[PDB]
Amino acid sequence: QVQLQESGGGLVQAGGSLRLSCAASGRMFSINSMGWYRQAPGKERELVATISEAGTTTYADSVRGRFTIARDNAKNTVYLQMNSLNPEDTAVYYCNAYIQLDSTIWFRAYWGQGTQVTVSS
Amino acid sequence: QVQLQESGGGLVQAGGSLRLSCAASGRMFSINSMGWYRQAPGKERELVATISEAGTTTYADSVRGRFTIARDNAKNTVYLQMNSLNPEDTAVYYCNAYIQLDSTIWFRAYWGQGTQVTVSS
Amino acid sequence: PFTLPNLPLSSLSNSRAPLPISSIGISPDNVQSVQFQNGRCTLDGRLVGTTPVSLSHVAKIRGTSNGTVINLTELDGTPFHPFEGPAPIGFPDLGGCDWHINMTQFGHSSQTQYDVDTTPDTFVPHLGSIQANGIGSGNYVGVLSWISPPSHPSGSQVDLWKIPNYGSSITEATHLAPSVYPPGFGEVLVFFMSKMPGPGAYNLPCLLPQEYISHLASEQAPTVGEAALLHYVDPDTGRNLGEFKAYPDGFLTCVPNSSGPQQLPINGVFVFVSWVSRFYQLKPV
Amino acid sequence: RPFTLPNLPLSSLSNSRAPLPISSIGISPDNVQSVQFQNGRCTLDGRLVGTTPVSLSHVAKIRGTSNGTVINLTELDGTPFHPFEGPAPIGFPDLGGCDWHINMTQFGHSSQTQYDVDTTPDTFVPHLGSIQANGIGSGNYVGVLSWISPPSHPSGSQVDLWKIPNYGSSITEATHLAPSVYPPGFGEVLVFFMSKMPGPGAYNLPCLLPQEYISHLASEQAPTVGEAALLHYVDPDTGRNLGEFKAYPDGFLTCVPNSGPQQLPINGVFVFVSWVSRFYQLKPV
Repeated sequence: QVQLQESGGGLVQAGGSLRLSCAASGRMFSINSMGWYRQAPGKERELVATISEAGTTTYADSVRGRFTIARDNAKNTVYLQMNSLNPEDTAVYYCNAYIQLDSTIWFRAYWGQGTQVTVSS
Repeated sequence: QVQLQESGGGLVQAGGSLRLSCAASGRMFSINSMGWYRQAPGKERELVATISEAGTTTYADSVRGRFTIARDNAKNTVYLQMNSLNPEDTAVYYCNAYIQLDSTIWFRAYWGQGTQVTVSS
Repeated sequence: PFTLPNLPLSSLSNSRAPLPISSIGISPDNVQSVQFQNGRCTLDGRLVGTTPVSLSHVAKIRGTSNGTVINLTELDGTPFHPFEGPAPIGFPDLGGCDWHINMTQFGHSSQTQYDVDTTPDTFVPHLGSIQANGIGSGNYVGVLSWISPPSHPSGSQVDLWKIPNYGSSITEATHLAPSVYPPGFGEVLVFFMSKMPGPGAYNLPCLLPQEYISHLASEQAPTVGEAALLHYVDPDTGRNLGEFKAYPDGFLTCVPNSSGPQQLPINGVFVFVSWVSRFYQLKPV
Repeated sequence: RPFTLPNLPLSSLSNSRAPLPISSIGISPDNVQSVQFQNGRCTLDGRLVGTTPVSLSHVAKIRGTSNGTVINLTELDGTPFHPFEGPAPIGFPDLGGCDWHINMTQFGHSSQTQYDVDTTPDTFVPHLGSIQANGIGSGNYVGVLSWISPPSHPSGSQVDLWKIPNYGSSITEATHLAPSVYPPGFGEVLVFFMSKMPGPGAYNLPCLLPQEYISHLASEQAPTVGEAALLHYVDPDTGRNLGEFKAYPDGFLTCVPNSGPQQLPINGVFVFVSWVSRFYQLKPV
């Protein structure tokens, strides 16, 4: 089965930094873009950063400059470095990947269990 | 062939009267509503009066009281009696009928050749 | 040898619109003959009217609009030749209602609802032209999506037992497929019904399921008789649920017994028994 | 019961993955080996596979109840859908590598609504009977595929109709798909029946069997007394054999290209010649 395992996250003071990682495992045929999403209680899930198989990146306007997304294509692992954090960055972060199960089937979006990020003030 | 032939019309001084008739001929199965429409220069074709097979009447607000629509079902002829004509009544008048060609077929709208009515000034 | 498809009616389609068959019915008392132009095929596989072989052509239109008129062609884009038929193959034949056709394009995005009144003088499908009624210029393909009460005559109820007037002052001018009449002696026409979307309990009748038509056109069986005696068989048990007659022109009849053909189950199969005379008297269902 | 194929020209038949007429014969690109279409799957003895329906009036359709957020699907006749007996309800669209635009109508209500379907999100779980409403208001609907567009995800990907969608699982076997079809090799390649699909592009929808072939096979139920059926693609006007073909029991056609099958005319008829071994070597087309 397809599995996404996240590491990192936690508590940090305002202005500090945190790093997130998420590894993709399981039987699959192809993997496209991987990325990070976040959702605070009472709000909807929003995009944080995306990285393609080639390395083309997309960032949310609220995190441009502060966040940095990286990817190890050989290990199917996506990395997120968050700098200059504010208390409004407090949410549950989810890694995401579009994976092709077989040559005959189209892609599907898969999600990780979610990592809590708490920024104090 | 189904044909609608109009008679009447012509020139008349303002305040005078004219009568229009419309005869329906040809092989047909049924005739629903019959009516009169007109088109003045610079305008679109507009409803004047309609009469059903039962005898229910509809009149345009602009002719209520002055015009009268009648029908002799036995002759498939609809009549329009125009009284108290004014210069706004100057138009080309058209007879209209929804006719069933056969028992199995739905209605179709048929028109007469058009009769000119001119009110002097 | 003559055969009918060994398939339950509940799994087949209507021949006047791409809709599944949901019931067997008979016409109301006030409906004698019918002149459907779609769903017409002889027992030896000759298509009549505007009937196509496949359901992918049923209740569809194709043409080029210029903002005011839609000039029709055949569904494959070849020109429609008038006086060879009442309309291009597959053209809708639903009278007594307003048409709402979903139009799409090859090479372009989006879909557009095309609202068709079949009574105005603009509606002349037999000459290859129908009013655009707001559809912008371009080439389109459309399929009937839903129906509504006819706009004219105002207040008239939906009547799907009729075909529209294809644009003529003389019936013979449109070269329609001939009407179908009940043979008499208690025999009534059998219709295959489908539920049609729209603001009402619309039931679309047809004379033959579309799968019957492609089967007959494929088999081309010599009509070695004047009428085909059929059995409506429950496929699970095999019990005969009623005697039916299929006439060479391509329609089914029966003799109803309140309890009749409309109360018959829809998961049955019509089976050819033997060739009989046109006057063979059926046992009531 | 002797095996037969419909005596109808291909140009008069329909696609089995959408209600579209067949416009060409083709082969897959070099980079396309196997295909796993869930619609248009029937064995030579008339056993339907995947989500394939008997009639085209069920092809590429959906039915369910929306609550504003999800559409709970049923079977097209309104009966409940039971998960884990197949990847989706019978007739559900199987077009991967694109975004779906489905025309939704209702029984008893007016108007039609375009339903925009992304087949990649976690909400898209047709094998469990639930797909995202994506703005469709609460109510009961019946929908049919109207046109397609490039898939939203992966962003920028080109339309690829050689694929089926993921029916909502992390494990391939969990959705109980119809098994993949592979080219047999040794010069034999799979034969596909193509149709033009509306949308902003030159979309060609391939399928393994015309829908009329499927209803014919399901009706005939002819015993597959061989490992392969040798066919001739015959010009009905001339009677001339235009090429040798093999039909395998699982329900697909192959041939040996010479340039090849894509240059063959579409007005021909496939005729069964005899039962042959799976190792019968065909003459190049």
